[PDB]
Amino acid sequence: EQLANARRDYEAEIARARQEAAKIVAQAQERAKQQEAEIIAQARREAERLKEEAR
Amino acid sequence: AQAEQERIRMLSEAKSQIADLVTLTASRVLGAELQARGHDALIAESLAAL
Repeated sequence: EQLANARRDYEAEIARARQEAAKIVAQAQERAKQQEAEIIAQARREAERLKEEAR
Repeated sequence: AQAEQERIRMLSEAKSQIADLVTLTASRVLGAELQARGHDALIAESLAAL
């Protein structure tokens, strides 16, 4: 019982740590994509502003 | 800032174009005015020191 309990606790903590790490990884990747899209969108607006100023 | 620098350069380039156009117009007009004015005394200017 003690060995099984120790093994179960070790497995549960690792699985919880792995799940949290994956969840953070997915959130960071999605957040990075969102920031890149906004930066990319801002670049297009800057180009349009530059083109209008040139005219 | 890049847009602002572009406007400054664009105005500067426009300034250079205007200066070149004015120079060409002055040259064309200067030729007309000089021909009607005559150039009899130009020789005298060639011996102020030589």
